[PDB]
Amino acid sequence: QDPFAGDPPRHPGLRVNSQKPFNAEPPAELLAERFLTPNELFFTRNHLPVPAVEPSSYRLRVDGPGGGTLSLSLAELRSRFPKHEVTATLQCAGNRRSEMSRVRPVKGLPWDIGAISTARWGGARLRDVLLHAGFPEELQGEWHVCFEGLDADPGGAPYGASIPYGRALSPAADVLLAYEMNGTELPRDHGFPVRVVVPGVVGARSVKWLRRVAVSPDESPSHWQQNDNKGFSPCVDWDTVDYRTAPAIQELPVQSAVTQPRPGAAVPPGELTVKGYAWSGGGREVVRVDVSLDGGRTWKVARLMGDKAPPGRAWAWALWELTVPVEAGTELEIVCKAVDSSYNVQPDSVAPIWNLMGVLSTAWHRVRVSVQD
Amino acid sequence: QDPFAGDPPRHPGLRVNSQKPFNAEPPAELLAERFLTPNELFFTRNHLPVPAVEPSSYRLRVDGPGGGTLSLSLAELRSRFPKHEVTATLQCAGNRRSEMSRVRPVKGLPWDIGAISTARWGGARLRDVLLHAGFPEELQGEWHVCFEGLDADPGGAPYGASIPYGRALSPAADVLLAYEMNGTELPRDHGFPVRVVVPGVVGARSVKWLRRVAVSPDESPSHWQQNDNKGFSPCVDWDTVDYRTAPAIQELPVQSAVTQPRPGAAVPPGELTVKGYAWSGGGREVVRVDVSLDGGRTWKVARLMGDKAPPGRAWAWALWELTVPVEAGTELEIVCKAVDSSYNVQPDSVAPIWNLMGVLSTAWHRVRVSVQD
Ligand SMILES: Nc1nc2c(c(=O)[nH]1)N[C@H]1C(S)=C(S)[C@@H](COP(=O)(O)O)O[C@H]1N2
Ligand SMILES: Nc1nc2c(c(=O)[nH]1)N[C@H]1C(S)=C(S)[C@@H](COP(=O)(O)O)O[C@H]1N2
Ligand SMILES: [Mo]
Ligand SMILES: [Mo]
Repeated sequence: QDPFAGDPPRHPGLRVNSQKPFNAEPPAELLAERFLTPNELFFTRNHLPVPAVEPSSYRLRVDGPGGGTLSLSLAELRSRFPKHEVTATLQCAGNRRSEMSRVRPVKGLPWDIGAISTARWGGARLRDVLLHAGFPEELQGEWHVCFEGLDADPGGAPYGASIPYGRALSPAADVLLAYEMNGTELPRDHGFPVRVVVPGVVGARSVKWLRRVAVSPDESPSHWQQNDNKGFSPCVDWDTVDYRTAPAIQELPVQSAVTQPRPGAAVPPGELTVKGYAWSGGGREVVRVDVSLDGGRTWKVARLMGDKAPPGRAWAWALWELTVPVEAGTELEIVCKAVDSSYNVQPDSVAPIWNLMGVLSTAWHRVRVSVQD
Repeated sequence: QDPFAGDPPRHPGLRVNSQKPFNAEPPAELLAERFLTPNELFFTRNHLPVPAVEPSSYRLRVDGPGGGTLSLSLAELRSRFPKHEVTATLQCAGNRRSEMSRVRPVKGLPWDIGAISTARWGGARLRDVLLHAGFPEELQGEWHVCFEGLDADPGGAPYGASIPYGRALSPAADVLLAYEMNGTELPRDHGFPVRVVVPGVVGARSVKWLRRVAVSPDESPSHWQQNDNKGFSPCVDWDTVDYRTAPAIQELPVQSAVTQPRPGAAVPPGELTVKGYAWSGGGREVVRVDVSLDGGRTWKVARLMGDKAPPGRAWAWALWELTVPVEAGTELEIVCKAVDSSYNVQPDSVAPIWNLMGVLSTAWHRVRVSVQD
């Protein structure tokens, strides 16, 4: 009996890197076509079989401050708390892992530039759910909100992750228990019926198929939170790694990639429209994207599309374009790099940011194309 | 009559880049000797003559919500609000400007690696001063707290800067109206009797010789806030610059430099202790410093000294060291790079981050030395 037999069907055009469990990204030519990634193209990252959930018997378990347990149905989650909408980009820590393997092979799913997508999410504020359970605005010291998914190891251990309590309770942090995605109910692959969405934070923490929410003095003790998605020095390998030396990724650094044109393409002479995305963690706005055609020697400023968000709440990626003249029979190396609102920047090369897990791959994206005659 | 005749005397050992107005950094061999920079060595950045202030007639003007003005004496500032202490690093946007001129000359003071220092500051919380003036915890929309110094242009325009209202009112942001520095009253060069200290934010906003605090729907309209300390694309020069296209620097990106040994030094064979500082903006902790001896090809992890701060409140730099073996008659190129709590990193080279103002210089610091026989 195959544990994945009950997995949902998917859109045919996806770049699949794993069938069981299912991991896929949209083609790069469609990735940044729209500001909001259609649900069918939104990248999918699963560690386990997809839970099959009967909507009416579903209960979200929320542990209260004193040890008691609140049990919430989907209907109650919909009706008791004012629905809030947050447009937010999820990026996997493993995004662009494949460029890291080009330096030296790494463990992990070989993501290209598409382990990132954007949706308008709708649901209960996590803040409101915790206050209803009885928690105060503020706990003394460093507390965490731990989540468990309905998906578990063969031995019983569920997918688990956590965020700091401060972020959970913050109105401005926009943390949702989402049951809607781009205006329709959550797809199975994306957490039906309920997922956490943590804006400005690595995808790992946005726990799908939510079964439990608990408040703890410690972060999630799940092996996913303890052993994955941490960043190490380039000198560290599997025989020397000590998971305690690096913190769980929460906010991600500034990131950008070229979606148009594609590597190895032949483009017509005259004008070329270069397109891509840019994004940064922690609600930090993209203030600028620089684009080079000559391998990063000279730069021009891209046009940033779409609308400004409030300060500290730039949860959604900025899409960018730049139309440039191109000469017949030349070689272009197209490079992009982004600058965020704290003026963080992307580093020149991959090797100095290499790590055994292939996470945190934010060096300049480089695309080599030729111009036709 | 010389406008600077009344300026305070300074410690003899400083690397002075401007006498009038006075701008100087501590020697690099003393810069990171102590976690807390002695007041006499703390870097000094003045745009103007230093105000001469009679303590007893000094009044801080605070505009209230409705148009009225609260006037505070130094004694009242000391007695009415509970003294709070914040250890915080100030870094000038112009820090390491000189490395940028090596690519292509820039305007600005030619700072080396020392336009940064750390002190334990003591004073009134700005939060408490604003609440006492009558302001609420929260204003609707994007509001700013504008500061003016006692120092002014020959034409009358005072040094001015601002921070967002949200940061001013936040308990955790630790914004002070400081009258103490490393346990003694504020030195004249450092803002006597009162300065703003804005932790995790560029030095520009920590307004010295404070005369006025006002709340505004707009940021400071001073030419310093509008025309300086903004970051542009490397393609921008003085004939194309449009100050409206880049935001005033608030939080700074991750930064680090080698203080020991010094460029061109001859060091003994056997063991070499490399020392430096690392720091990041926005209360983001330094989670790691990587050190290279071979120009950034291979890296080792430094020891981070000193104590952990609360999450999101790492206002003070991390000092680091690494003892390595060195072979007689070899050349070393010593490189350091830091990683912060959002996993932001420093870029490889200066040219791609070059800008006409020479600000935001955070590429890897490189120090070339030789090992004796
Ligand atoms: N229950 C559960 N939640 C989960 C995962 C999972 O395997 N199980 N994967 C996580 C990781 S690592 C990522 S990157 C995001 C991806 O979400 P998406 O599939 O909606 O893009 O979901 C996170 N939430
Ligand atoms: N009134 C006033 N405040 C000021 C300045 C100034 O010229 N006048 N310089 C600013 C800048 S650009 C910097 S980097 C810091 C430096 O503070 P320090 O001299 O205590 O290091 O002060 C800031 N506050
Ligand atoms: Mo992920
Ligand atoms: Mo400055």
